[PDB]
Amino acid sequence: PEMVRGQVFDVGPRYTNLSYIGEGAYGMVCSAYDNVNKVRVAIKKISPFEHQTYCQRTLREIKILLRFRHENIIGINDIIRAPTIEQMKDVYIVQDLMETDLYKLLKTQHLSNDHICYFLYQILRGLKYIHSANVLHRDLKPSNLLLNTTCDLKICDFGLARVADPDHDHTGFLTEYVATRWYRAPEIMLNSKGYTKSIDIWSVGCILAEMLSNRPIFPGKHYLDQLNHILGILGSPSQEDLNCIINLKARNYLLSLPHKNKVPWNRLFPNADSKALDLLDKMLTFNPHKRIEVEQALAHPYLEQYYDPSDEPIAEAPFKFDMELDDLPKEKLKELIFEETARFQPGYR
Ligand SMILES: Nc1ncnc2c1ncn2[C@@H]1O[C@H](COP(=O)(O)OP(=O)(O)NP(=O)(O)O)[C@@H](O)[C@H]1O
Ligand SMILES: *[C@@H]1[C@@H](C(=O)OCc2ccccc2)C(=O)CC[C@]1(C)C(=O)OC
Repeated sequence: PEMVRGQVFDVGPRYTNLSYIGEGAYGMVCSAYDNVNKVRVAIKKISPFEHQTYCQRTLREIKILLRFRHENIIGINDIIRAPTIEQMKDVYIVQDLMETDLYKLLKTQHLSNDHICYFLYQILRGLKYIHSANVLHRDLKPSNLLLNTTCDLKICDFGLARVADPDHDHTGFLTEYVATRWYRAPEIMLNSKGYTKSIDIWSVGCILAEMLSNRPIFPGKHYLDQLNHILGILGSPSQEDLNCIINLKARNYLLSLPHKNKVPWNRLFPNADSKALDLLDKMLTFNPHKRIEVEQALAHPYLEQYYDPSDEPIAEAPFKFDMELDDLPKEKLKELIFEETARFQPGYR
């Protein structure tokens, strides 16, 4: 089997000519050539079966991305794994090949207002479809916004995605321990339940701010420092803001901090389009119930030159997982992953 940076990529003979792209905390991603369809592809290798939480990420990503079909959301073309469950140690997810991601782009390039506007439009267009299926992405960030040579944008990395159900869901804390928290909504760090579609809008606002300045707007080292970054710009929460914190210990924690004045957006972004800052203000609202919704954002004057609801599709029906996964042992999750990937095996019946 072909080898990339001393790592086995056992994907031949169909997929050949592998080249390292990059990696996240869980997967190593290569470009490859599909000799059957005669097209370029991306291939993500993950090795999750020794960790319950990694098994959760793999099963969630596979189940959701195989049900979604949208221009601004990455698709899964193929999945490779061993013919028996005992032999299955790695999973290879084959996707359309993109050229870069927004994290890498912002490291080398400053974006014009027209590019910012277009990227933001495509993010929200994809997010509109995700939310129309009653799904929360929960981990939006520059590194999982993929870009191609023609400036098309696709959202990827759905391992933390969940069906929205604030009143009856008990996900608890984001059991994610290796990746960045700079894009996480304040209520995530203050509460362990009741997450709504507004958490994704907060993330998009953080991404907008970073496109405006090429620097992350709230780059804390831990949740403690992270909250101080947020409050240092939004100012101390209002009385109504305090009423939306459910955890009384978290509310009493916020009450114990010194007072902080709000910083005007045009002090942070003095050269930015005023319409961009108006939309930014409505996305980075402390109170999730007052935060702008995805359809309202698409209709905001900042995005006027691209907004087109006739060409902003939605899901036919809200997505469902068909079971809860948080309490299953990793051995059971391994069986579910095997079953979910059997449709890509020869002889599936
Ligand atoms: N289809 C793709 N085409 C091109 N590059 C891709 C593709 N999928 C992923 N990448 C790159 O690979 C990186 C890692 O992918 P990702 O799906 O985020 O991996 P992960 O380890 O499972 N989760 P995370 O730690 O959140 O990044 C991305 O940030 C992109 O740079
Ligand atoms: C997109 C690309 C480009 O020229 O896009 C033109 C454009 C104008 C207005 C609105 C939207 C797009 C460019 O020059 C920068 C590279 C970029 C960002 C791209 O190729 O992404 C990888």
